[PDB]
Amino acid sequence: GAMGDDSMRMSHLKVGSAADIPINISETDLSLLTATVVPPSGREEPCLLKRLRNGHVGISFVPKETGEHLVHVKKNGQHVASSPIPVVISQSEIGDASRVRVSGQGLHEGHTFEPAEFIIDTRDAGYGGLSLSIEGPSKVDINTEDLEDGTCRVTYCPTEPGNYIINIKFADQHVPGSPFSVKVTGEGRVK
Repeated sequence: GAMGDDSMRMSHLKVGSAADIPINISETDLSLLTATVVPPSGREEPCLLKRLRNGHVGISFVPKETGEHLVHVKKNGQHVASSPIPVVISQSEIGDASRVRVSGQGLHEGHTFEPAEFIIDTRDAGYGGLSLSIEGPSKVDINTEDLEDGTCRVTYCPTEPGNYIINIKFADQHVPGSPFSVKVTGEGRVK
């Protein structure tokens, strides 16, 4: 319209995304352990350590090129007997959004005064990064939670009722099924 308009309000969040690589299978403690990757570029970067759902220990990280990367795992600053560990990266592991999956009720239905939840699964997509934007009649508080199964839970609490749109983007590409429209019901506020 020629008179102008505000359109719709928005809120946003970003999360780092990686596959889980199990290493040095034993009763190792997580507090005195550290881990890094050396890429084929020759520029060392740190890894995220994890105790995975089956009880085994592993790493996760984002590669910056294709080809052989070396993981180096350390106890008290000294390298472990398994190191270095080679991992070979293909171009399909760098940021293929077509491989990303999602689930949960917050992609379809919601409420005002109770938060709506949904899960993102990048384990089957390799490595990259998830950027997320919720749009609608008002601003929303977005929160996140990493799960022991290797997936990410996302939550939000919308102030006004109506229809909200959720955008799911991985490595600068919008993922399958997105944009998600979400019907939010509510009242004028109650105890």
